[PDB]
Amino acid sequence: LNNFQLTPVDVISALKAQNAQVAAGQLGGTPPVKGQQLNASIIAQTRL
Amino acid sequence: EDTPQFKIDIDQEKAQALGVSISDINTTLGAAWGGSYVNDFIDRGRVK
Amino acid sequence: TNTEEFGNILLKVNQDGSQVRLRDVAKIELGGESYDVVAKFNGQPASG
Repeated sequence: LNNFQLTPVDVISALKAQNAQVAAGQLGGTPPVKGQQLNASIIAQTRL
Repeated sequence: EDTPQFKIDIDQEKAQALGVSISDINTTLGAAWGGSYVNDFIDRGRVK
Repeated sequence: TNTEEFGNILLKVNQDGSQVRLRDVAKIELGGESYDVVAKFNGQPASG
């Protein structure tokens, strides 16, 4: 950690940023456009 | 019954022109004139 | 309180002095928290 000028704070920040479950809404979610035919969830970042 | 009150309203245009954050203004006003509870301390074995 | 007050929120000030407000980059209106459930009574609009 000292060799690369890092600390446990950097490790915690990286773990929290890169290991997370993110909610991202949907495709064609309500209120939808007139004549919308597609509805699907969006899958964003997921836990390692 | 209703009583007089001092109405101080911030100006968004002027605050932004001078580069003053509304959060800073509100925190300054509140902490100065109403008081803020920041944290605790331990005196004689009691959290105060 | 109103939608007119919300549409007057100042986001940033352009270099040429023109101001950008919420109504300039959005469309503010009173609407349901969720547009998911939609009830009808004998074919009429309803809620319950």
